[PDB]
Amino acid sequence: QVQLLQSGAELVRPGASVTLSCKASGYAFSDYEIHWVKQTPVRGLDWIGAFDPKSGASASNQKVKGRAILTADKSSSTAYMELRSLTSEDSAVYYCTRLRYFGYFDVWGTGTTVTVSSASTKGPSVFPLAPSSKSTSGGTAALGCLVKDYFPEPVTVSWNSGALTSGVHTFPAVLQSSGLYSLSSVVTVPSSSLGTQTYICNVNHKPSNTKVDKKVEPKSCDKGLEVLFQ
Amino acid sequence: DVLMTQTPLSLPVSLGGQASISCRSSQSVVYSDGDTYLEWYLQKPGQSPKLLIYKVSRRFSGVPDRFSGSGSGTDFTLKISRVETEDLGVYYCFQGSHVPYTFGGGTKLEIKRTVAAPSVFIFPPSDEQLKSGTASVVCLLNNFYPREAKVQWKVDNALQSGNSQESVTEQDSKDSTYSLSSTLTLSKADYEKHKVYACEVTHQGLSSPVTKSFNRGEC
Amino acid sequence: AVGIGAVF
Repeated sequence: QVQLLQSGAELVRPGASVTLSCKASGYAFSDYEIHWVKQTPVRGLDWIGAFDPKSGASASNQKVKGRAILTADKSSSTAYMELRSLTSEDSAVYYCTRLRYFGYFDVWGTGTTVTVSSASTKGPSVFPLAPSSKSTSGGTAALGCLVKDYFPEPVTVSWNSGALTSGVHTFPAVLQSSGLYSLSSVVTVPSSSLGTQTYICNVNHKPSNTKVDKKVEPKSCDKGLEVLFQ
Repeated sequence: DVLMTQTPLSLPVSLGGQASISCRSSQSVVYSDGDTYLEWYLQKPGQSPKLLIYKVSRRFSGVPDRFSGSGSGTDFTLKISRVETEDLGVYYCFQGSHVPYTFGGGTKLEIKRTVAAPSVFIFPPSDEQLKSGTASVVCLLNNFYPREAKVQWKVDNALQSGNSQESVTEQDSKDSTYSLSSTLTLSKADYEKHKVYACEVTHQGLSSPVTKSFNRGEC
Repeated sequence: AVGIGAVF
């Protein structure tokens, strides 16, 4: 049960600093170095630096030298990386990972999404994407939740408190012209389950402390009034 | 400082086939202890990186035989045999011999599978959102392959432009398909000004384009 | 990797 816990997200102003933490458990803290890896879509994975709790040594890459301070508190089994004078080039997901001498990166944290921006935090509005005949084809119905106008990333969406995973698609967020993000999460289910199974999307935007559980209810369509072009 | 150059940037491979990823170090990465600390990591969509290969050719516990690493000195190669849908992701080499340690630039594996036509679904704006003053109309293309697809909006049968945003998932880890959402965003005034909303979809898997449509007030 | 502390 070795694990490395990181906060999910940090919104920080340009020119300010951020403190990343990596809280280890399930093993003897001193037996493993903690290394820090920056991930972005295009520049990939970027080894930032490392701290060894046994010897007390630290190191960091050339680009981040002078801006990064790596430390560790052995008593509370927590490693730290402080990064100062942030710009938007520093926005990224930062992972911590552990390394025994002559070993390898076998366990990783789940990553801290750092957004460098002067805009404020904003929780999302959640709207149902109600299943109906317009979102049914054959025996399959689709339903979902629209997660609109939040900042910054990320948001998590689960279905039925995690009991429903098959057929779920949570789309990449899109930056709207407003500067706010929006996303949809959808799921396909048997159309016969619409009358008998309750579907709830659990949206969590931790940077704003916004937690929403939205029951998505089926809607009937009145096809008689429909005008078509064919 | 020790530069790791990975090729190719993207790698199409048919399912059940074999993929070959190469990585070249700018200097030698043999460590004074004799070993070469060259590792291959995989990052699947939505997950942390995970270890595949350490010590050019040794397999981390739980990693199938289909993954084999090799190389020497300057030139290293990861081979994936009998590729499965779950192998989708970005593969990275990594040298841990000379501080500062460095990752390669990554290779994005692209799995080729049979043609699969999208299922198309359309969602009118919710009453709740309409209270708010905006209307989002969502058109969903579910589980299709290949990725190229054209989605057009028509409002009272007039083609739309400039008011829709679309987003596409990564290749699915179970069936190697994509899914796509296209969101038409209108002021509530504009939405109540028209009657018919239609999403028209062209995709190689469809004999002819598919249109899903509804009327304001219908559902 | 070797580890930044392995030589100490």
